[PDB]
Amino acid sequence: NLWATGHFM
Amino acid sequence: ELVIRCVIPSLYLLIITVGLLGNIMLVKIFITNSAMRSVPNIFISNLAAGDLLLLLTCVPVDASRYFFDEWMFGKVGCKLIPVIQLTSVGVSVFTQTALSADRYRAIVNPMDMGALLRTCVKAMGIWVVSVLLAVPEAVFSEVARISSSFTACIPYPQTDELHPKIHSVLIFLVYFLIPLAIISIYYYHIAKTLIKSAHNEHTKKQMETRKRLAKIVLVFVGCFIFCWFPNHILYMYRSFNYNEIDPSLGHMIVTLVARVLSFGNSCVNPFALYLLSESFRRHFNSQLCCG
Amino acid sequence: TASIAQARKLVEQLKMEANIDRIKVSKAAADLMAYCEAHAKEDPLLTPVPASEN
Amino acid sequence: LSAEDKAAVERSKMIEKQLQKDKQVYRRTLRLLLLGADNSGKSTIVKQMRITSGIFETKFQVDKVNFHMFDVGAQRDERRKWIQCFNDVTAIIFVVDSSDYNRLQEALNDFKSIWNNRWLRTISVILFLNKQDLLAEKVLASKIEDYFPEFARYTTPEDATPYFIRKEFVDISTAHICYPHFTCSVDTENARRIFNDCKDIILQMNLREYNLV
Amino acid sequence: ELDQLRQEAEQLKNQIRDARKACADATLSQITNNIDPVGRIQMRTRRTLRGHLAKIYAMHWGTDSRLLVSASQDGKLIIWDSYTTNKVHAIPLRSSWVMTCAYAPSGNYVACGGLDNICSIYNLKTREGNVRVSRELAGHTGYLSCCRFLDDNQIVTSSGDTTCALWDIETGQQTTTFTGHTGDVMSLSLAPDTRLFVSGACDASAKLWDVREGMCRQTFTGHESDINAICFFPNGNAFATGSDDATCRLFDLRADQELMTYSHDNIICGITSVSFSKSGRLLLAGYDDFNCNVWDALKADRAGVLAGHDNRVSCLGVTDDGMAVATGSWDSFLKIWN
Amino acid sequence: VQLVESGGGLVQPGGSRKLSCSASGFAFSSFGMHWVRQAPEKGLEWVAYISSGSGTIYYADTVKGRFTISRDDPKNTLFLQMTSLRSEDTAMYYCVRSIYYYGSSPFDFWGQGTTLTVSADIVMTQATSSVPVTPGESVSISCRSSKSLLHSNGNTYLYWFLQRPGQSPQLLIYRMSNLASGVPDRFSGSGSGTAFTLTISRLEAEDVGVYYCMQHLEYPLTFGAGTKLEL
Repeated sequence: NLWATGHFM
Repeated sequence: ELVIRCVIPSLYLLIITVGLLGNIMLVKIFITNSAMRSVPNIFISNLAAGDLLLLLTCVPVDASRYFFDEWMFGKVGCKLIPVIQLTSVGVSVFTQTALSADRYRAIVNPMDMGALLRTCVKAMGIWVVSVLLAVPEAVFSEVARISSSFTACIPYPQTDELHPKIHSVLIFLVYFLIPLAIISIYYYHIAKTLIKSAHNEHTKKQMETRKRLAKIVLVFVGCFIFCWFPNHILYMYRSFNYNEIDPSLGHMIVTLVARVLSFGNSCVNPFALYLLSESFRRHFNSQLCCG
Repeated sequence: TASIAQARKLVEQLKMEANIDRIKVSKAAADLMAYCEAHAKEDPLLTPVPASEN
Repeated sequence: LSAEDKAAVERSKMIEKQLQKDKQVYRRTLRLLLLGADNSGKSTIVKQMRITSGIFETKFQVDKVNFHMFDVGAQRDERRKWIQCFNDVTAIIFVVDSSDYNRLQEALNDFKSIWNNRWLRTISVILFLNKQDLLAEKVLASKIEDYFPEFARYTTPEDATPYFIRKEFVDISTAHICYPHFTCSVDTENARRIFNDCKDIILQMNLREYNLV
Repeated sequence: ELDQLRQEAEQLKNQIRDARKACADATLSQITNNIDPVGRIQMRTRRTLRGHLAKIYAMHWGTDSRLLVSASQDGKLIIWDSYTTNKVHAIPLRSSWVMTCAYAPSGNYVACGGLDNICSIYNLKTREGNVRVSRELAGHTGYLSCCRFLDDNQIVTSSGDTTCALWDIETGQQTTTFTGHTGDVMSLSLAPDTRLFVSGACDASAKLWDVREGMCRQTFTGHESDINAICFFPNGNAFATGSDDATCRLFDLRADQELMTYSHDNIICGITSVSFSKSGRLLLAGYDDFNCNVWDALKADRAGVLAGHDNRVSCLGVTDDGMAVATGSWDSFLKIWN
Repeated sequence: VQLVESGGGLVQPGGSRKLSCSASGFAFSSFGMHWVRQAPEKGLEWVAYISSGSGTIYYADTVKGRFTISRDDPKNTLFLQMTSLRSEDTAMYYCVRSIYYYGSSPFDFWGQGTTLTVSADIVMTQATSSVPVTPGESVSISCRSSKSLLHSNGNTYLYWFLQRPGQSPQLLIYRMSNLASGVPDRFSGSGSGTAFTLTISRLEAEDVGVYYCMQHLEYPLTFGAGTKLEL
């Protein structure tokens, strides 16, 4: 879902 | 399976609030107490401020990612907040490295002792290097639609494929490999100095806590690994398939176990400073009633 | 002969101290109170002085 | 804000820079306090470490570090008031004449009073048992049982490496740590034993300033 | 000739004690139940001085309330400008550990002394610009605790050999030698009429001496610890002594007995310096609890707390006009409160 | 206390001249040094000023940049290099010492000075320039400045210099009323922030000469026209 993205954190 | 899955957020919130309490106690000591401020203690306050900024920036973003579906911010959010998180992580790692270097220089060379300005300019250079390494995390990041779908703030364009793999090792080298390899040999030299001076009586009590500290500085490396390696391997695994998102249970539990350990640096430092140092222990015990 | 010497010196000092003028406590207390009340007008510590003299 | 005010500010800045230059060399050296009674060998240790006034300062540098040894020259035996001026010093070298057993009880009492002082709780006292050759000659050729009854029940430790006076001193020391050492009147080891102790003592400071101990 | 002198001394002690208890008409502590005090005093540091290296141990003021001399444990006499916050004079002392420093009443000479047992008098109005050694008063066998200038040619000193002395700058030898005490003197304090001065010893013994002959007039033995501080009243009729029992005792010279007793329950530390204000109302004392106290000379209650320093308050002094109060601690920091 | 100057004589315009000053009797490293010129049959004129350690170096408005001044502390020497001399630089130069702190007496001692022949600022307007008076009576020399010298700190900058025929000027009163050292108490200073007065109770045979006034409010140091007392 949305938790599959991010910037190193 | 479901039991531990529901328990993981409880331990996550517990670690978050423990880190927040540690950071607020550290800043209260460094602000409302003139007895714990010195030349080698400014790096401790810098690391506390960095961990506080990390807990104030990354935690709301992770909460919004794990509780909502869309990105609550606009383009300015995707442009600024990831850069702030990256520079906070960088300044935290660099401050930990500087603390390790100072401990190495103090223990291995005790007879090698103006320094306040040096520490201040070193902290300023650390902050400069941290904010300069987060510049490429702004241009290549944008709010794009991932592959019944939605949009999200991603750090890599969906067109190119070599730039994510390059940035993965670029982040893994200067943030994890070099700092860990430096702090490992620093703590190893510290332990060697503490052991050679103790072993190959008026030294039955001091040598005990000396060996205790020599073991704690070695366990520090294992703690740093156990806290940072999961997040780095998760980022490296995401970099290879950033276009092909993995919503399976394995990826979810890997992300959870990586975040709950990456957010552990806000508690490793306060607990270590409380169990090792005595000057901060009494202040922590006295600030239990005031806050 | 040093013990008797210091003993007689202490006795002489004590008998010279015992023959001083010792007024009652009320007179000295009134004098101190009058001095404090008289010098309290020009005391920059007891009375708040503005930035004209700081 | 006039020219004279600017010149005064410049002179104050010059004096501040001079004081900082003095502090630079003041921090790079250590300060020791030499104490002991008249029966001890304080003068022997003074004349050995060469590599009117109630104070005397000795400047000697060994292993690339200077040690300023301050010893009382013409002061009384009382060390209750003027001791407060020797705070935050590196160490207090306390000399004891272990040969004479008749004046050893007062030496132990003085060591206990110095170790349990009001302001010496953060200063390390290094013991120096002077006149080791006389101590060995008075035993191989005065009896300790006539002065210390606890010597008959005490023997040499089996886990040591070839101790009654040292045991009586460490009993009060452990109850900062002490550093008992054995030296003679011609032994040149006193110039090194200090470096063998302060290097650790300052190390403990490095464990307290950096919050590591 | 031992028992008779001892019994005569005991009889004289009993006589003095009954005379003191009979002359005690009414204590000031119960008489001051009607005067309205000032209340709570809040002093703020106007200017700060962070140039010292070692523990500041003594300070004094001159004629004008602008120059502030202070002594450090690294053999340094630093004279600052209290108004412009600048360094005026810097004197490197040959003796590192010092405990006393004074300023001449004309603002031209300074003093220093300590464990060196030699009082060094320096001149500031020399034609050479720099500060040179002017006088070296030597002859004592004890550490110098305090020293104060009476005029431009005489100076009183207190040594660790339980004897106070009065030296002359022109001669340089023992001009006046007072009778020795039981304990070593720790502090001195001169009177505005430069005729009498009271000094407290290491034990419970505070003796008053004159400036003409070496004879003692009054002796105060009412205490329970070691006296480390003393000060004179602006009128020259009272004096407060501070000891290691955290309770100051204000006696007078007109009745030869104890008038005021400043005490508190939450303070068990020692006292280093005591100084009165211009009017004698606010009595400032330095305690070892990292703070400074300001009591009322008539109410003997908590009026002002100075929590600016972080180490043991070592010395403090009020100017001649009471414009500001200087305070130096072991943190090498001079604070000018108002 | 002695200042020996050297480097005087005649020179041609356009060249270079390096005057030297040696100090003997005090620490030269802790004294601010002023080079001041005086033209024949004219008044004083400040040229250059240098502080301790060569931190702040100021020059006059008319000779700004052309001249240089340096000091050497290991040998206690002061060098003054002047190039491209005009028809006005032919004058007598003096070296003055002064320390700046509370209670000090700046411009107390003057050097011997050397003669050199060739081939806004707060000006001091002295209304009196020739006051003949017999010795033994009280005299009053008045002067007026173009700007209020009373600074906000409370100290009035008013320096008086008595120059005798054949002798360098000697300081009389460095402040408005604070008497200097080595000078009798017969001299007193008074007045407001604009008009200043110097009163002498009695004059002697050695109390003759020109009385110059100098202000020290700003960095441009300008002297007066000169007030001499005749017999």
